[PDB]
Amino acid sequence: EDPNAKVIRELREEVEKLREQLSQAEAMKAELKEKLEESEKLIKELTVTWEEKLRKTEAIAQERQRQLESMGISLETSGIK
Amino acid sequence: PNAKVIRELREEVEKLREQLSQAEAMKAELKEKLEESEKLIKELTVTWEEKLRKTEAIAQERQRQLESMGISLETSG
Repeated sequence: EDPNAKVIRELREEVEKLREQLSQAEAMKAELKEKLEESEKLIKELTVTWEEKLRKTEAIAQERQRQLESMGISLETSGIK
Repeated sequence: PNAKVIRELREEVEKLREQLSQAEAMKAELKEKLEESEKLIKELTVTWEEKLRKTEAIAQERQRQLESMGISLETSG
């Protein structure tokens, strides 16, 4: 129990080290879950932002088409194609 | 003997190592999902920008058509 207590002690150090590393891991897991939440959130937001942008620009395109068409219509109501 | 308190200590070590291995695995998985998320934000930005570039190009083409008809209308009555 002198090179045998010396093994026991080492194993106690070992168990402690493992406890601390487990604590660390679980911490890191939580940190990552949170960062991930944040980036998924930002993805949803950016998507909404982009959708709205596209919809505006499409609205303008459509308006312009519509005017070109106004002209075409009042043009061939005069029989001209 | 009485020095078979050792056995139960390394039994404890084995339990802990396995708990740690699974945690580190879950952490690795989260790290990966996070990286995927960031890569994805970059991609979205690229594809949306491109979609918009195409849409704006069409809007503008149509604008030039209307300006061309404006010119054609002034060069009449």
